[PDB]
Amino acid sequence: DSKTVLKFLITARERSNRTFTVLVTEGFPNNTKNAHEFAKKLAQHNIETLVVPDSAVFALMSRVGKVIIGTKAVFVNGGTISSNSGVSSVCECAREFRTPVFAVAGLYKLSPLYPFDVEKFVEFGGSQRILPRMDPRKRLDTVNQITDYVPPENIDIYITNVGGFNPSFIYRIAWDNYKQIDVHLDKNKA
Amino acid sequence: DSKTVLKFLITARERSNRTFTVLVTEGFPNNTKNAHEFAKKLAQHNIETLVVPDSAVFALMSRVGKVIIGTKAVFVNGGTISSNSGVSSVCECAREFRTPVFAVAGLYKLSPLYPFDVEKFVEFGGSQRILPRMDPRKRLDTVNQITDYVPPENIDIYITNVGGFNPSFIYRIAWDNYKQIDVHLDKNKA
Amino acid sequence: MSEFNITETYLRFLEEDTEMTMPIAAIEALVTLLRIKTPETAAEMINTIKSSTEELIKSIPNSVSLRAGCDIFMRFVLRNLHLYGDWENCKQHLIENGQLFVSRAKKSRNKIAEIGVDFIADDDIILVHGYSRAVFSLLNHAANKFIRFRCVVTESRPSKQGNQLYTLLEQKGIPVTLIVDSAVGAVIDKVDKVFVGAEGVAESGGIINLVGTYSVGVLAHNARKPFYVVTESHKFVRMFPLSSDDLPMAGPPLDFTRRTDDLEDALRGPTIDYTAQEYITALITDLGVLTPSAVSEELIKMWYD
Amino acid sequence: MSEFNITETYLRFLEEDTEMTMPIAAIEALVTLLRIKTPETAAEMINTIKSSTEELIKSIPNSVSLRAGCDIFMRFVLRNLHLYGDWENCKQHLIENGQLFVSRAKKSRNKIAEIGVDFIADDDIILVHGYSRAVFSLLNHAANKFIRFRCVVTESRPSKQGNQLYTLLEQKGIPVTLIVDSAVGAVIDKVDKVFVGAEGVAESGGIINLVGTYSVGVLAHNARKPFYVVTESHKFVRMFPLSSDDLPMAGPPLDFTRRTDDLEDALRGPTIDYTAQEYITALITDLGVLTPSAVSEELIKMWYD
Repeated sequence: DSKTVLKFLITARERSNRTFTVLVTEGFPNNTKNAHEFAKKLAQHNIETLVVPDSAVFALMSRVGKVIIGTKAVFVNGGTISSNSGVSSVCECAREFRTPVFAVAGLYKLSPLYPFDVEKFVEFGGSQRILPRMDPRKRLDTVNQITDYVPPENIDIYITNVGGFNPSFIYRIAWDNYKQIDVHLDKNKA
Repeated sequence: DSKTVLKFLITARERSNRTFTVLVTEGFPNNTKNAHEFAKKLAQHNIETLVVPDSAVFALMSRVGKVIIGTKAVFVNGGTISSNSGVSSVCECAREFRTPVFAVAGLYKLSPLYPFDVEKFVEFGGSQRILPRMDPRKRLDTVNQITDYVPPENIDIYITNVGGFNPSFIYRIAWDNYKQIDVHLDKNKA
Repeated sequence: MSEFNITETYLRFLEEDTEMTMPIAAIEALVTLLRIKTPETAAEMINTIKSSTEELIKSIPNSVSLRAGCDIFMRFVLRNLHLYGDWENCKQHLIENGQLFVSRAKKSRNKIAEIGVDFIADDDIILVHGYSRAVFSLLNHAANKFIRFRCVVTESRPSKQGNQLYTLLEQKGIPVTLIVDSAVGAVIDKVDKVFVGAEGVAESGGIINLVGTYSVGVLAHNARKPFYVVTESHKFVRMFPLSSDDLPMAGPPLDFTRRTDDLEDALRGPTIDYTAQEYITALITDLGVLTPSAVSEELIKMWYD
Repeated sequence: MSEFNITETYLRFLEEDTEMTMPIAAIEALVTLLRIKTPETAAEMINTIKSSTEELIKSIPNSVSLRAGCDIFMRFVLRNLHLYGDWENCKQHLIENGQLFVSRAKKSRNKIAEIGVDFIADDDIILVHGYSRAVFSLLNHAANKFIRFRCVVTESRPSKQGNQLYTLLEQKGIPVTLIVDSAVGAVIDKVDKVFVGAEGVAESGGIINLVGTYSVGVLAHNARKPFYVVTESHKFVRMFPLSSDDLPMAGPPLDFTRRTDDLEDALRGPTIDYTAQEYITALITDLGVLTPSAVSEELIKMWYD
């Protein structure tokens, strides 16, 4: 669910003629209305694609040479905040197999903040669409997650519109586009 | 320079029809009269082969999915003693990229000894064929090596004629074919 | 008329307060040097302060915080020597800048807490190492914030500093234990976050404080617990080692001599280790939260020419 | 007529020699139990020795070497109960086997050295941890072999054992220093080989001895220096933990209580850690050099049924 990776993976076949294939997992139950649309849009421009589910990505992790992340926001660590789900663990399986991890990102997606407490920057969603029983009285509690954080250690490079950058060189782009003053953007200076 | 890997990599194409290719490095200046013969014997049965040199194996280590070792002798650790050279470092680059490492070995190649001091079980050769200048009076000293040890940590599985075994399960095959008495095989019991 | 060298000015006010530390004491002594000894010429002023910094390093060499203070003083007199006031105002302009450190660096330690309280979240068991008083300046405001946490304090063999924290924040009212320094690996599987405090920052981000912060750092990496370090902005130093071995204490870290009759045998290995930039993950200064490549740039820009 | 329980037989001969250790003292006490108290019936013999092993564990629980000795004694009386002598000879046959441990396990420690001298090669700086006397039984024959090496001895906080080695092999004439236990990470880049000694071996190969052998093990792994352990064959124990936390001492390893007035604060964390099978790479027993999966098989075969 990122238009950046979609336009890039179309234009990698449209102008350049680099043929490849793209495994894609679904972030059930969020990207399962998007990953199939993603595969449809890539099969219209017919790049050899195939959909894996979430549980079957470690078996196919040894075959794949590279992952790529279309993120939502990226902090001064390079610890980004992504789309719907999946990426907190599949990027970890990428790091453990020493597989490189990309991250395309627009320059507006930056943030001069810091992940102080990481759960506060993570949007846990609703428990409706992970079990549609709606258990009345037995009522087994459950947890959903619509935001997966990655740390900068698991991630390898940042492809932005102003060049390629290390995860340990995301602070200086922020201070090239932000100041020291508006990070505690609050009139009540405590 | 192992007939085991040669017969196996011929019969993997002769009976079974699994097509692949084989990168091969030369152990200069020892396997350079053998690795080219190895490539000739594989090109006669035409399995897509290509020769890399020693220095160009880290660049091509990311592409390759697997190495294989035709060893000479293997101890009770699984720390084997190989042929001419190369394998003390390219197996390390395999371990660091989390690439699996095979080791085919006949059952007679076992040894119930232990690598007590690892240099004593390593055959350093002669300095003639690494610089043919034969420097008379300037006489820059130099070192050759005709035996590369691997530890059991860098190695992954042992393919023997009695099944596949862990590197941490090589002791029990030895005690299934040797005894406690003939490891200090010496009349002068000190 | 004092001479400002060893103890006729410097070591006197170290007995005035056991809250001021070594580098800002060095800053205070070096500014009160030329606050009085200013013989109306730009030549011998810098000779006097360079001679004073080198004899003050010559006093105690194994306390590298002193080198950090005595070299950021040189950066202060260089940038205040810049703006080019033709030395006519700078005899007054530099000295009226002057005490802005003892009005600034003295009150930096609560400015540390105002940005570092929002790290220790609810119910975080915390590991600290050594008497690093900026860590306690964070923890004091954390406990005054009424946030719920627990602390674990290591030993500081042989430098005794670990016994001070358990008699420091216990009486503040925090549930705290005192682990022994060798027991880190059996407990760091349970410790949520680990703080240390530096006695120096190298040109890449390094912890040059105590005996075993490299050991607790490499335990933090192979437990994958975040390894933060609380410091402040008078702790930058040019000294950039490459090994895990710094300048020596008096000989190598591996002695093999002979004890004569009954001399001391504990302090025979090293006492100040080094941590590479990989093991630290975020450091805290007056300049905000600061990733180690940012502290590398900040110490790479003000030290080149 | 002694009752063999606590100190009327056991703790007496611990004062006879400060060279015998705990588990073979337990073996000696348990064989001299039924060497005299043998009331001509196979029923109450085993009840007596099982009661004696459980009360002897009940005496001192936190010395798990005792559990190893008191359980290999049960393996001895089980296999000597096997071969099925109809109990008619076994009243004499078992007791004439009897003292074969105190003729066997007492002289096992030089049998350790006869196979472990060929590990410490020429000019190897050696790291040992804690007073593990089988390591010194190897090192004594190593120095008597006239081979050239150097040794480094860690602290053993809080159990004091590191001060004993520097007053043990110095007078033998070996160049040795005493590092502090927190300084491992700054020196283990230089140490060639590291030895420890176990107070127990789990069902996978584990080191259940002291405060921080897991810390020195994980330092040995991230320096990629070989981590050997010298032990002997009366140290096998059934206790197979899964965490880095064993049976407790008296409470959890993370206390958070209140010191009342001035009670002791050093021993507040754990004191016996655990090492997984990955960090050890070869262990030494009477059974030869022994990879940890081999010690797992050796402790997996004699403990099943």
